[PDB]
Amino acid sequence: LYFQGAMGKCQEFTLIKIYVHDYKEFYEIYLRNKKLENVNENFFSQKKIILLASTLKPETAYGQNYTFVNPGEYYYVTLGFNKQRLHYGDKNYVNNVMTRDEIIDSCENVYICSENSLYNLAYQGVIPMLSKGSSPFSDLLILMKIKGEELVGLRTYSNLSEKKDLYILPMTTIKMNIATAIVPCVSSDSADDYACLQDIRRKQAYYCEKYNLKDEFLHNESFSCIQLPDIGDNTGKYFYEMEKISSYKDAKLQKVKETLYKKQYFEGTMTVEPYKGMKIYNCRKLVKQYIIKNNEGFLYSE
Repeated sequence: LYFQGAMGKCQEFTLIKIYVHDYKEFYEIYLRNKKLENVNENFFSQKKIILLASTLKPETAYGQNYTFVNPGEYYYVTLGFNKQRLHYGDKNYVNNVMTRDEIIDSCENVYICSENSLYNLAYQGVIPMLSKGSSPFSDLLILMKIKGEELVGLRTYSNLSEKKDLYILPMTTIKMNIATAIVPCVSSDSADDYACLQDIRRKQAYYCEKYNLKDEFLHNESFSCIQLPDIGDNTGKYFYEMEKISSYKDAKLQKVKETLYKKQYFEGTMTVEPYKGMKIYNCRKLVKQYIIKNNEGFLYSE
């Protein structure tokens, strides 16, 4: 199993907070998908609504121009904490067992993420577990369950990106059994991200009828965070062209990504301050320290 060209098995993921810009645009989606009580407009106004995006390349987050979900598959909406809460108590694992009401008080953030991640997130203290004190079995508080389709086109930002008008775009090759299954799009420094964007632009028309997207939302710049020795920056682009990729489904792409991930990791250098000219492995660590220190994300293992 691979993620962004690397073996998923081996590393910590970095989860980055991708904020919804307008809670009403999210609330609309909630009302429509309710059809298929105190969870009001007023509830979503008092909470930050966050997609937990997963990445093994947090050094490229400056270059985030979109955010990818799988449109065919289901995502889960829950309540969790702003910083990891490491209550142990009676148990050896982390467990913030709360009632429906206690959860609604203590959780300032509405998180959106894959089914795969939930129990992992709960055991790493990011979300509470639900209880009425009458079952030994675990439970989570799920506000809703929606297909990634429904999220597409939502205006979103991160606090690490250069630009703040990032949109949710559809990627069908996202794997629902790898971390949160929401991934930053960085089309400058990822061949897979560049290829997905090209397809979507190449079919402006199709994607705009099927989803809630507009032509004008589909041309955001992605600042290129990584240089290679003789290639220069914009490596996502350069390897897409040199390996004649025609589609983000091209079966050939899986190995391009792997070749790119490694070449960046050992031979690449950083293009942004305060990391200019640094090696990826040194910068990556600094960015994760920054992300954790400012509560813009979480460390995540599964």
